[PDB]
Amino acid sequence: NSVYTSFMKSHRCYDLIPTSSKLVVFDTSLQVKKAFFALVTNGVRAAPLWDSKKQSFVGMLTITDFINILHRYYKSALVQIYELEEHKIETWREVYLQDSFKPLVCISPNASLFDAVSSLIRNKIHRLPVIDPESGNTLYILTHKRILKFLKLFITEFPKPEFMSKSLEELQIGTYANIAMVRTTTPVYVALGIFVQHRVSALPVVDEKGRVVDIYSKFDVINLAAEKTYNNLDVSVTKALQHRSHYFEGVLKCYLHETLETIINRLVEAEVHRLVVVDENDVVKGIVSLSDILQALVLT
Amino acid sequence: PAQARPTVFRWTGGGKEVYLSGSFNNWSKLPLTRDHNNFVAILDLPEGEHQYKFFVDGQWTHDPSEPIVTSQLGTVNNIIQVKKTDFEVFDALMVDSQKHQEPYVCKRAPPILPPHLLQVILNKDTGISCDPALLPEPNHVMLNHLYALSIKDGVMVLSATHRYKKKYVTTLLYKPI
Amino acid sequence: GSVKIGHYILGDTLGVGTFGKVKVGKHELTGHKVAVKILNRQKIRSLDVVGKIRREIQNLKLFRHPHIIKLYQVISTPSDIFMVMEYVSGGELFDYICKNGRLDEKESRRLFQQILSGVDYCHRHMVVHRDLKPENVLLDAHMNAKIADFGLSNMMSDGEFLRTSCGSPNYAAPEVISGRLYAGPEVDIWSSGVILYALLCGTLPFDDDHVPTLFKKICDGIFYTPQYLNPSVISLLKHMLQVDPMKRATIKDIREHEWFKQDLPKYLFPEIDNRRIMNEAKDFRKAKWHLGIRSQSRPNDIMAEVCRAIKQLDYEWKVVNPYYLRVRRKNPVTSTYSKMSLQLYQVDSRTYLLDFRSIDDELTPRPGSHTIEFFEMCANLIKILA
Ligand SMILES: Cc1ccc(Oc2nc3cc(-c4ccc(-c5ccccc5O)cc4)c(Cl)cc3[nH]2)cc1C(=O)NO
Ligand SMILES: Nc1ncnc2c1ncn2[C@@H]1O[C@H](COP(=O)(O)O)[C@@H](O)[C@H]1O
Ligand SMILES: Nc1ncnc2c1ncn2[C@@H]1O[C@H](COP(=O)(O)O)[C@@H](O)[C@H]1O
Ligand SMILES: Nc1ncnc2c1ncn2[C@@H]1O[C@H](COP(=O)(O)O)[C@@H](O)[C@H]1O
Repeated sequence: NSVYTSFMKSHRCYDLIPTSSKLVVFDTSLQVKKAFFALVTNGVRAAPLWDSKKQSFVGMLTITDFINILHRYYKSALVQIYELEEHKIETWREVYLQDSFKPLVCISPNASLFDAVSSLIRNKIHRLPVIDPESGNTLYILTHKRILKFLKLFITEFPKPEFMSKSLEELQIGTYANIAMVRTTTPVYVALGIFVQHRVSALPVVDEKGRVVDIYSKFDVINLAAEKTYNNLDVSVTKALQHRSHYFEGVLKCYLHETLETIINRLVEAEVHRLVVVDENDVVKGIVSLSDILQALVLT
Repeated sequence: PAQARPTVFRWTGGGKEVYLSGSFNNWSKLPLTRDHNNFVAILDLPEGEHQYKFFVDGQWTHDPSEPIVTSQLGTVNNIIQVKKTDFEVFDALMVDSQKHQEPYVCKRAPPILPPHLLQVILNKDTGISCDPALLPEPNHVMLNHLYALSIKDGVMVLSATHRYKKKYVTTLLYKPI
Repeated sequence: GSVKIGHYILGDTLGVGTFGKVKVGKHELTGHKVAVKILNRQKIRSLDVVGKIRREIQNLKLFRHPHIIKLYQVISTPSDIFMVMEYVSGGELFDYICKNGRLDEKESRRLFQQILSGVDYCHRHMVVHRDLKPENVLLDAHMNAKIADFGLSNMMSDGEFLRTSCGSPNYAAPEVISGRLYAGPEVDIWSSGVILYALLCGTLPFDDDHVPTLFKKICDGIFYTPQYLNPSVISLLKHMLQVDPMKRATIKDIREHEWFKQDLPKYLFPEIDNRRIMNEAKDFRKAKWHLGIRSQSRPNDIMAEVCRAIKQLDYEWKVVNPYYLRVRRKNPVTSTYSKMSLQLYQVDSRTYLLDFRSIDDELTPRPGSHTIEFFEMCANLIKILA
């Protein structure tokens, strides 16, 4: 095993579930626009989907789906997006998925965290709903951030391993090639197009020089639902990002020579899902995400 | 071990002297000590059939309220059956307890509403620095009850808090009308 | 021969319980003293408490606390059930206050801490005593409080209220003498407030020889505060003795109160692997919800209406009470049953409210979600009644 791998095999998912939490669920017959509003209303990123006909949880609705819908059916700021307004979750699931393959990926509360970290990486999803086999009820929605936050406290207790001592280039952790980025002047629609094709959680915003001046993430997109500005995707990411409430600190960055330990502290402190690796010039060399780091500690 | 099983012999009535005689003591006279109108002795008896009688102030009698047996010679004794089920507490409570309304049919004041149920867990605002999915710890009395939102845009919103072990989950369902 | 059970020789009567009598007992070898509660089996059958007795025995058996009377063993016989309990020689707190008068502030606080510690421990174990009063609080040779006589107690269930009137009028909360429903920890707290007063003043806060006057005094929440009482403890009494149960102090509130915290021993209140996991977790305009469905219409009207709508949806029901129904729906897909309770309540004179409460299933792993099936079951009915 690994030092940290032993820990993850020990603890059940129940260990992560908070004392009292809120869970939102959507009937698949629900108008898909109303659903994305609900996610905003209740302040949650994802929700399980329930089919009354099948009496089962068929799948999960996330902000990625909102991005897929916007990009597919957006035509111009002058014409409303009919499919967003008219469709139901089941209708768009049938359109989006021609294949009958994709099942709902769930985990039991008794199952260990290691098994949970595996399943997130296997299907490459960021949401794992925890379902009790006996009751049939969905208990909690597990995420990368929840899990790393848990480990971080445990990582401090255990004796410092050599991995943490080594620098990020030596460690080879993260994605250093084929980086999806956008210009300051890039339209949101084009940015959305890039989300769909690269399937990445966030796009660094770079200037003419190559330096990162900002970051545009799938989370920033949900703001379109919030302010009901989704009808106009022609605006630049820069104008769209002005709407972020938190007055902006410079983009969170890390360096190649910096230790894995240093980085995990910076990520977990800031609660952002990824870090941007850069040259002194601020030119983007790559991305380190939670999924990368957990894939390191799950295997390595 | 299972040969010693505690049995209460109680005579309800007045007397200067009360004695117990049975098969178990070879029909000797065992004096019963008194509390008010109760004379008692407690004895360990083997599982099986046992016959007994009382001697109360110079008169042989049996307890009329307890079971009796009658000999072909005309002797009238009390009889008692020692059962192993009598000596385990929960087994004996099971026997004491022994001693289909589902089909729907064609067919006072209403209890005043307990104010506990008007504490709505979702109407409670939480802090801006914490995860929005998180909630306050519920009163156990609030659990399993149904809460709802006024129907709007042809959509109904239902909610209830249920417990799983030491954890609680408040579930919201969005269903169209 | 003497009266002897489990090697203990039965002595003098200490008092009379709900069942039988409680007697002292003395070990034939060591001379150890115990308290033996005698429960006559034909008596517990007469008023059928048999299950209520079995649950009291199960619960009390597990209890281990210094300020609650311990249940050592339960011994069964053909005629009788013997409960062997710890014996404390000091007797009732009530008798103590009668003989010695009010206790000073430090002694009152010391005892009130021990008692509330016991009450809390019961509540943490989902048990409400409901008979709390100085007659039910005993004392050992060292003046440690011991809560006794759980005969009127009850276990707290999820989503359930208790209607049972209990305890002495002097120690009963306004909702209890008014016959209203209650969750029950707030009732033990009210009683504990009356006990606290008795300790400090040597008298009862609500007492009258005229019973209707006594009930009014209780529902008014008005009582006399002697000049010698610390203003600090007066505020604590005011909070514990709040008429409105929603405004009434909780055990958390009392532990935070300054008068209570003084001199407080560490052992009294609870606050390995399981503890560590909990610590980790803890370290890591708007919509307006409302309960059930309301109708300004009449109670016989709204009851008939529900039954009609239940029948329309093919559901089956039992009328357990005029205003309380148990419903069972067959699920077409899973071919299983989903049960819920309906109760009507009165919001005010002009308004009534129907309540939906899910009933936990018997079943081991089965298809679909209980919580959702519960929602769908209600949804169908609500659409009709809306
Ligand atoms: C009214 C009544 C009638 C019968 C009843 O059931 C029983 N009452 C019982 C009384 C006794 C008992 C125990 C001990 C002594 C005794 C004898 C000598 C010296 C000291 C003693 O305590 C006397 C009687 C025994 Cl061993 C078993 C008993 N079972 C209970 C009750 C009742 O509910 N009292 O509140
Ligand atoms: N637990 C899950 N089971 C099935 N599909 C999922 C699950 N989580 C996410 N998805 C889908 O995977 C895609 C990516 O979602 P995200 O996890 O937000 O990147 C979306 O189209 C979701 O509908
Ligand atoms: N902007 C990006 N360009 C290229 N790869 C990325 C980018 N963001 C994340 N990744 C990689 O995509 C995978 C999933 O990351 P995430 O979408 O952040 O969960 C990881 O291997 C990341 O290193
Ligand atoms: N590396 C970063 N630097 C600055 N802000 C970020 C970074 N990553 C995410 N954010 C912000 O965090 C929010 C979304 O976080 P997440 O969905 O966890 O990526 C958005 O407001 C982003 O602009």
